[PDB]
Amino acid sequence: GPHMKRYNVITIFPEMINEIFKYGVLSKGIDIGLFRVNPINLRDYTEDKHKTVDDYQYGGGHGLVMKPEPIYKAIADLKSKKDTHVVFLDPRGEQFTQKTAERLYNYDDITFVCGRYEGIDDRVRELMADEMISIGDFVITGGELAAVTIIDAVARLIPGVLGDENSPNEESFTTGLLEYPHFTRPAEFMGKKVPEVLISGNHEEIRRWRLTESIKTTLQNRPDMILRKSLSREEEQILWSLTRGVQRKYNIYVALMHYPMRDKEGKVVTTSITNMDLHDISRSCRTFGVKNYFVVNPMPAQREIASRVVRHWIKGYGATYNENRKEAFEYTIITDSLASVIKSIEEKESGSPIIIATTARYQQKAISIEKLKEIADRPILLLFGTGWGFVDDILEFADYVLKPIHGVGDFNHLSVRSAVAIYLDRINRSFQE
Amino acid sequence: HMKRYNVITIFPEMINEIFKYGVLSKGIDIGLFRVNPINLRDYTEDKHKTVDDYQYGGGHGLVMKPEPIYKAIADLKSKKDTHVVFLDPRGEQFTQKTAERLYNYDDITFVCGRYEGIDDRVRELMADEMISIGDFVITGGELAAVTIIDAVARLIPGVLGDENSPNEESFTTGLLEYPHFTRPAEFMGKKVPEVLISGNHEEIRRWRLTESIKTTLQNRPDMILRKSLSREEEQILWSLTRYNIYVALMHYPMRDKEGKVVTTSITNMDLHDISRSCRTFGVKNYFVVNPMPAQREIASRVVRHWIKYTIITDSLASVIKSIEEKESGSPIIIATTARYQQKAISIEKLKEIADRPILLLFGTGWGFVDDILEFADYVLKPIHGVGDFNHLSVRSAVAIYLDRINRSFQ
Ligand SMILES: C[S@@+](CC[C@H](N)C(=O)[O-])C[C@H]1O[C@@H](n2cnc3c(N)ncnc32)[C@H](O)[C@@H]1O
Ligand SMILES: C[S@@+](CC[C@H](N)C(=O)[O-])C[C@H]1O[C@@H](n2cnc3c(N)ncnc32)[C@H](O)[C@@H]1O
Ligand SMILES: C[S@@+](CC[C@H](N)C(=O)[O-])C[C@H]1O[C@@H](n2cnc3c(N)ncnc32)[C@H](O)[C@@H]1O
Ligand SMILES: C[S@@+](CC[C@H](N)C(=O)[O-])C[C@H]1O[C@@H](n2cnc3c(N)ncnc32)[C@H](O)[C@@H]1O
Ligand SMILES: [Cl-]
Ligand SMILES: [Cl-]
Ligand SMILES: [Cl-]
Ligand SMILES: [Cl-]
Ligand SMILES: [Mg+2]
Ligand SMILES: [Mg+2]
Repeated sequence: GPHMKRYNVITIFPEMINEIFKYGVLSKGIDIGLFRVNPINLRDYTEDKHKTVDDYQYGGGHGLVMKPEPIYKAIADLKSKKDTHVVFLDPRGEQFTQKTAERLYNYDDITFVCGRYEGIDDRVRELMADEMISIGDFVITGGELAAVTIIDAVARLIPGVLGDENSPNEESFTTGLLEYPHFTRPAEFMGKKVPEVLISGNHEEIRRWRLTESIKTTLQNRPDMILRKSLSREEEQILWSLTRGVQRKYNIYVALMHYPMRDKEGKVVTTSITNMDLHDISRSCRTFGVKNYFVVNPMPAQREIASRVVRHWIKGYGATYNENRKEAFEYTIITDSLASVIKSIEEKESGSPIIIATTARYQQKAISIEKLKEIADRPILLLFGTGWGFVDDILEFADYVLKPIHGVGDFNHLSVRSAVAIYLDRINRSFQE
Repeated sequence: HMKRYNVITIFPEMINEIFKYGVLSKGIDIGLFRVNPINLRDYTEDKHKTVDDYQYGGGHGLVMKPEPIYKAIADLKSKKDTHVVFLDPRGEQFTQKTAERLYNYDDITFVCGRYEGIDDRVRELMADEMISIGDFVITGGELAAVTIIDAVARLIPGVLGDENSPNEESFTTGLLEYPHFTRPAEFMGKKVPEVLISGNHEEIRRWRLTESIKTTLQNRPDMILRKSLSREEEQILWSLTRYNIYVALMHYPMRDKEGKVVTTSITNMDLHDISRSCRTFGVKNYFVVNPMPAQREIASRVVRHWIKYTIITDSLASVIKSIEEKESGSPIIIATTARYQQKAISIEKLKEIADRPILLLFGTGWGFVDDILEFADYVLKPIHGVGDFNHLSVRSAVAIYLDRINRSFQ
């Protein structure tokens, strides 16, 4: 809103707060009137010779807890002068992050309540707190350092508090990423040279180098942040180049077969390749780290059609038209037979896959996906069918058959594309667990 | 052996002033530990005591120079073994586990940056590790250093007394702590829990453990999942923790590749494929939502032809009124997207808050514009697999989320 930002800090150590804000860029912001820090001496709101703000807690022992009355009066006094937003600093509160700093920025007046000893009588917290905030997943002796750290993080977002020396718009966490490294003179320090692109490169080379190192530092140190970052197309392509070739504990392959399938009467048939099975299943397989998606069809003309599609997205204009479809088709292989799939996997893994077929129908001795990680020290090949599904010969050749996907009731006639997506999600969630 | 914490900073007196207050200052006075601020400007050559300079690669951002920090750390190491921590957002997120690990050192040196940060060559040459105080940015490392020192020094035996014991605390236990109260017994009509006034020790212990588990479950459920619970703790949790679905496929307002708002055309297979997934998983109705009359006519012709439950309609508002008529109550509106949104929720969180019919919204094109995501009551966490690629078709996302919802009730 329209008022200068003001941060009131209720504390038994008000001069600790004053002293902290004499230093650094924030003290300059205070000096020229961009915000204000207002320490409130909690002992002022007492009426005994000891200026008592704490007492022995209920429940036994001699642990000390801050009393409700002084804190209540201190907050009531502020509210009597101005509207304020009341934050109790407490390990039980929201873990403070950059998103918290950006949210708290919108208030014009915030009051931070600092406890000491065991904590604060929870009645005045329930009565007066607008929220609780924790500075982190650890414990400190008092809220004072939590308060000034939050004030620092919030006040440095006030326009004009910072300037050229360090901008708040491109920074770790603010961007959803960890920042790239920084360097200054000299060009070489104890044999360690500043990256040459930063010395003699053009603007675009520098930007690309910085973006790459940021994504790399984030992937390596805080992969959890990658999952929460909405990556641009450029950032995604950098990420893929960094994860390419990383081996996981599990090597899963998917094959979509078109022979031998059943017709409506159970006779053996060869099916045509459905264009969307190429698109949809290649993207599911890539999402779940499948090592290769095999498209198996014994008819030369079907393979030629499918290979042309893949080439359009890998080497033709599709590669520019939709980069993530290219990325997914990079792992798709058009081939003629299950024997070819097995020999290809044997070449890639130096071991024969365990072959697992799929069906909507009941099969004796069918397994659940939990069995898969039991045996995932070897390559796993999941077989999916087309038409009316696999003939019985394939279900018997396979090493295992997965239990069918069911929901509620009898109807479970999913597209093969939906069945692939479900089984891969189940496998991924099982292995994480 | 007394613990020593050296802080390399351009503001040495800030460090000295901070440690005059509170229980930590008494611990310093009797020799339980010691904080030694190091003036980084003492390790400069010029008249201006220069510790920073403009960075390579453009602009006017200031970066801490490598040489002063190098000389400051080398000077310390020439006199005693020390463990060197660079304070940096890119480091290990500081937690109670971190504090307990750092406690084992007898001498730690904290390096505080200012402005854009520290020349990374001296970090590579001299850091033993990097530590971040949290997932946020502050103007300098000084407050991060003193906050870490506070957290570590208070685990030194004798620093704390009976005022507050460090053995049973939030995070140290893997849980959040129970509430605390002191005199008076009643404050503005609020009575202290009577068990704490007139209960026996076992009753007080049970109440505290239950409120702690209750608080942890409600505020930090992630902490519950990480904790190896006692048999008693797991029984308490159990006692604390002891649905019609609709699906709409929307074609406005969606992003195109450039992020502009568009209406998409119907994709024929979205009609058959998503129908079969909804029918498999007991969805009450599948709504196909498109504001263009010609697209609605196409969808109706595809459905009549495809067969030789699914409702073609014009707007989200029409879907909502339709469900309100069927269920005699408004649904909770849940949007889906591959992009993580703040406060997005899991399928497991959805099951716990679903006391009304649920409408799941699925997009087309390049997905929902942000305005839809903000209007929805909740947005689901994105589907992820290996974590570097999650561009699924809408048909596959429907299948996955419905299977997850089905399995959460099994
Ligand atoms: C030793 S703490 C008491 C913590 C409490 N016994 C617990 O375990 O949850 C004393 C005061 O320091 C502050 N404090 C300690 N850790 C904090 C954190 N992580 N976030 C915010 N404030 C904290 C609080 O204001 C608290 O009242
Ligand atoms: C259109 S379905 C044919 C359904 C046939 N009744 C069958 O054997 O599953 C084509 C392929 O999708 C997969 N599929 C479809 N529904 C499935 C389900 N409910 N459980 C497991 N796989 C399924 C199977 O791979 C099947 O070969
Ligand atoms: C404004 S920060 C520079 C941050 C850097 N530009 C970035 O975005 O990652 C200046 C100094 O404050 C300290 N600092 C800022 N945030 C920190 C954090 N989360 N953890 C530890 N130190 C931090 C660091 O010592 C840093 O060198
Ligand atoms: C083809 S996607 C649109 C583009 C998509 N937002 C992307 O970046 O990949 C069509 C719809 O499928 C759903 N969807 C696709 N991938 C998803 C994912 N990974 N997580 C959640 N929903 C997803 C969303 O409802 C989305 O609106
Ligand atoms: Cl004071
Ligand atoms: Cl074959
Ligand atoms: Cl100073
Ligand atoms: Cl989920
Ligand atoms: Mg920056
Ligand atoms: Mg405690």
